[PDB]
Amino acid sequence: MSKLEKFTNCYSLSKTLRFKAIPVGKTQENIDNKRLLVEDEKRAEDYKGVKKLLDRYYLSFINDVLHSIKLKNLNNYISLFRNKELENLEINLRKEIAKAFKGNEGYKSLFKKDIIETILPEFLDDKDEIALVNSFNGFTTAFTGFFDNRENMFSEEAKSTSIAFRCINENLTRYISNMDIFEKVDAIFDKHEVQEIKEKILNSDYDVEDFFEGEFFNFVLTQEGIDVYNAIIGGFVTEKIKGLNEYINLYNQKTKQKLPKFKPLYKQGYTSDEEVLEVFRNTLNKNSEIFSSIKKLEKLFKNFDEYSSAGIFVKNGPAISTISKDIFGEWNVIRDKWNAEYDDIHLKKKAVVTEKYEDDRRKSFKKIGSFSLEQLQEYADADLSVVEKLKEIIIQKVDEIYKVYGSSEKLFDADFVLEKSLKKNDAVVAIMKDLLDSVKSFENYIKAFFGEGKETNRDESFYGDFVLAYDILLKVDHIYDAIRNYVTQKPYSKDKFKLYFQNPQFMGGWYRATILRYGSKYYLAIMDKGNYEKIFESASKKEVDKLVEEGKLYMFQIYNKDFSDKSHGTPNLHTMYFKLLFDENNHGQIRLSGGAELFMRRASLKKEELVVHPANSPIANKNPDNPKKTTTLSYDVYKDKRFSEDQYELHIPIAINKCPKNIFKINTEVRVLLKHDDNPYVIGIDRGERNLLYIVVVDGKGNIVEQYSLNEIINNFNGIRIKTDYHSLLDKKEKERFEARQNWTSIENIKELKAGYISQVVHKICELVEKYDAVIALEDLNSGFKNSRVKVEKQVYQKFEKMLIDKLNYMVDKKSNPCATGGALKGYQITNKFESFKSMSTQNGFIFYIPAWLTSKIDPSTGFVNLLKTKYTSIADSKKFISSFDRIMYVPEEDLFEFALDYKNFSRTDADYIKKWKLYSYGNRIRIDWEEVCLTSAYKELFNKYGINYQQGDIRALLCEQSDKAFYSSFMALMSLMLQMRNSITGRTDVDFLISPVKNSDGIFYDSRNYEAQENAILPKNADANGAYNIARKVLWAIGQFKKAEDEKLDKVKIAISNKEWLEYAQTSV
Amino acid sequence: IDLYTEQLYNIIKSLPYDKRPNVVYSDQPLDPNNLDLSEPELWAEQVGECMRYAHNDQPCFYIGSTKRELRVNYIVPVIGVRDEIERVMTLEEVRNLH
RNA sequence: AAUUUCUACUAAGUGUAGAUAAAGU
Ligand SMILES: [Mg+2]
Ligand SMILES: [Mg+2]
Repeated sequence: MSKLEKFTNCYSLSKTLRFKAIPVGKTQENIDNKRLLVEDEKRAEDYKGVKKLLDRYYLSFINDVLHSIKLKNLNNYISLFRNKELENLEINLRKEIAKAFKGNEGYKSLFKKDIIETILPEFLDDKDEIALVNSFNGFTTAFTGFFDNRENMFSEEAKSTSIAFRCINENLTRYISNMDIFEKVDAIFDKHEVQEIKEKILNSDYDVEDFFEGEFFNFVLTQEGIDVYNAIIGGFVTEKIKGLNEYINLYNQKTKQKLPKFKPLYKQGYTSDEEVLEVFRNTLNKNSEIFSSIKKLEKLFKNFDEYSSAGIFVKNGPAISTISKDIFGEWNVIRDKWNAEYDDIHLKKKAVVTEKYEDDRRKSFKKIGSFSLEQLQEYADADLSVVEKLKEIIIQKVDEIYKVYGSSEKLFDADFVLEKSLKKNDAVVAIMKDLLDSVKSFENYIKAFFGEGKETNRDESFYGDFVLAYDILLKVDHIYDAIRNYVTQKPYSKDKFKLYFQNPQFMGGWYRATILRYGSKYYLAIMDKGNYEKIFESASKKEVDKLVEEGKLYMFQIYNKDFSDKSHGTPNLHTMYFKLLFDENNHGQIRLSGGAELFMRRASLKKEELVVHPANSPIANKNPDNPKKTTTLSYDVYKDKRFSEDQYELHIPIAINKCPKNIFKINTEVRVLLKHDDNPYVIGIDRGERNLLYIVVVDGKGNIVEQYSLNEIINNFNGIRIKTDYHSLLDKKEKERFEARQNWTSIENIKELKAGYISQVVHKICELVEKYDAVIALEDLNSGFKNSRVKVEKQVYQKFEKMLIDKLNYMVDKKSNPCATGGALKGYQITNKFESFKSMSTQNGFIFYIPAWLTSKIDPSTGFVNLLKTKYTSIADSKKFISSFDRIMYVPEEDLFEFALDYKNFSRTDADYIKKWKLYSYGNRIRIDWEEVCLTSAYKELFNKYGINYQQGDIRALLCEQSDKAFYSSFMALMSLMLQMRNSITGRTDVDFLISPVKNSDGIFYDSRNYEAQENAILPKNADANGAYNIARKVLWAIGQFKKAEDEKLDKVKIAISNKEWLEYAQTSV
Repeated sequence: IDLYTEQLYNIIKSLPYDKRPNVVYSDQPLDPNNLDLSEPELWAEQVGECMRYAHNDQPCFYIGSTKRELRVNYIVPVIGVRDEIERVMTLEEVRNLH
């Protein structure tokens, strides 16, 4: 009656097993004597040509349909735009565009065989490229993806890349702002002046004012319309003709007034070190478009005060935190000033600050679009001008850019020659990365001042210039990505091309392809235009080998190192799947669905580059936790031998559980089973600071069943058992990154190492789940933070959660008998399919996502948690603090100091449940540069140093009489480190204990150092065990909630445990 | 020359990876008897693997991790961590390492 | 440092342990 045993055969699943095909007999020379690998390589190289031709025809069709289109909703848009009566109308507009597209009499052909068969061989009419578009005749399937991507532009889903979104959300806004700017900036113009020459040279038929009319936007939908409009905006040679923006610049230089300039509309990998370096020299030299953008933005941001401060803006998000850090001291000052001004309106005279109130305040803030500069000036102090500080920090960033340019004069000079290859040269890559990093830091910084766009009183005099420069500056993103992806590139390559064998309908079923098998060798037989076993009518090996010798057959051997004869360990998972395709115990579980695909990868490593470990020479072993410290093999070990030859990859799809029967909802069955269960286990996983991942398995009553670090993965094999310390490997990689000139390659190596690590942790957690029938407990990554010391960051932890979901969709034990529950044929399906990184929340089958609030800095034996705010600010606040304690006395028996507080008398302490805590000065704390401090001795020292008796009792009144400014500073300092539970020496020394200042019912303070020297411990051994323990106890609370509800209201039980309920549970569970 | 680097290969091939020296790498031959620092191309990093070219059995060294693919042909051990190189070790100060 | 491929290897000597949904954009 176990839980997991009910979650087999739930739903269907699909995978592609990749193998390697080895030509058998004289198949390779029968292929080279028919040249069946040049037609297909030629087709793979002409794919890009036909892609460009199809793009050209698509562009023609787009510019055709965007002429026969006139909207009826645009005048209403312009009339109502210059907050909810407009979005319906604009989606109506985008729907109108998309209907104009999908309503043409030729849209049917755009993504089917007709556009390669009939249309494009006519639209082109060039005997050179009609050859291309006729070569792919019958091979329409080779475009299946391309079309499915080249239609998301003809749609209206308003994603950043679509024609409707471009024309409406990004173009019409600029057109309307241009209408405003033309109505405002006029009469510095004349027909005698440059207006008539503008008209004659660029339009020649109708007036120029017509392009600032409202319903004349249905002319700039076509790229040539955008071109003529942007021409009359900026200036278009036919005789260099000046445009309106430089006529404005000519006016603003005649007399001094910052008059707004128009905004132009939008328009709807490298392969050699020399190409990379010349692209760098071209785009980023000291006279490029980008350096000119930087100079323009410098002159703008240094002329930053002659623009009306009420008009500038700053977007709301990370930009606000960074701006406060750079201006108002540190991270949260703007947020707390806004919170003060929000309490002064939405908070009564009471101290009733509730988590619902705090959450609604946070939501109202996070929904604020952007902050003006006058607002951010009101939040400031006396004699602090926010625009001066912004100007000085931006000018500092620009001067730092110029300095980095001054460190790199040589990569721009024509004399420069490359000594080494780019991937092996790291002085020049250091130069390139430093330049790109400085410029992109500037780009990401000034990205803030584009404050949400949709707002009324934008100072267009500033934003004209700003967007003119920034829309040229943001090409550094693509340049950076291209150069980086070129440098962090493996010396081999995995570029392949599918082989068809003169047959469009090839291998698409079980076609001219079959999977034979003989003994323990599985073969892929492809007919062209002893005894085996067909997949079961037999054959004769003699006559099939005769066919192979003739040429009527192309027998490949499916092979990976588990089909080898020298392989003795456990096979791969997909090898077991394949071998099971043809088994008897396999009824319909893993079946052969779809058609295979025979690719072909050419040799990427030149045999002059192959590097080898010479035979009969002792090789050093890289694993420090290995007993055997060398290895001597009787043969050679080539590095990357697989990429030094041509290889016929073979992709075989399989459909697991094609005909499921135990169909139901997984979440509700999990809830029912956790309810009806009397002792459900829970695996809490947590990201530690000294441990990559930390596991704590807790039974149904809060008792720790197991707790251990996942730093080192332990591989069992042949009965032997060898461990690998991934924390040490990661520390080595981080040290290497610290040593290297540039860290583009080091970062990719670290990322891929972490991906491999989580691929090991996946198996660890699965074998933990199928041992206890447990339920996983994971941090909810949407809400929360890990303070930058946590090794596994959020990206790789998201990848870990995704990998765990994707594994638990079909959990398999490789060692188990296949037909047995948990084996490859009957794996557990205890999780739903992955959907998105945002829907990973609040449940997924056996996985519960839990907020990580108050999990590591909480006493695990009493539930205590430091909800105070013990930071020194002034004499008055500290005096009120000291006077808010119920009692502060020196207990002489224990030689301690009792601070009997009561969280009711303190602000923002509503979550607490046992509101009356009594916390002492027990133990020693490590402050931070670190220093150990014995607390009672520090208190006695401070008291005596400031002239204070303490044997009296209740020395609060004796203590709030000190007139000194530094007494309260020292006092609140060591009062802050007394409530510090998680103590850890910064310099990596593994001392991460966790002491608590309150004593439990039995009268002993929890100290992790009393449990780290133990196996079979009842309380967490360190701070990370505490984190995992609490993340598990939250799911235990949710299980109790399930037990409280009925068997129909289970589906509605909310399990996002709130701080109030969590502290109540943690403080009464004991 | 080649003999110094052949001896260096035979020595460094046997040390455990955590003991390997810090070296200055390049692809044209490096002459420790004459190698002078202060050149803005000498960066002291730590040797990784030590393998042989398959076509002519010339020793090559992977600086840092093998997965980093910074394979060089000529190294020289130094007492240094960064662009701040102190001095050049000898063919016996590298044997003293383990 | 060998791989369908990735990660860590050498793991008892042409491999070991885990993971692996490919194609297309
Ligand atoms: Mg194996
Ligand atoms: Mg490797």
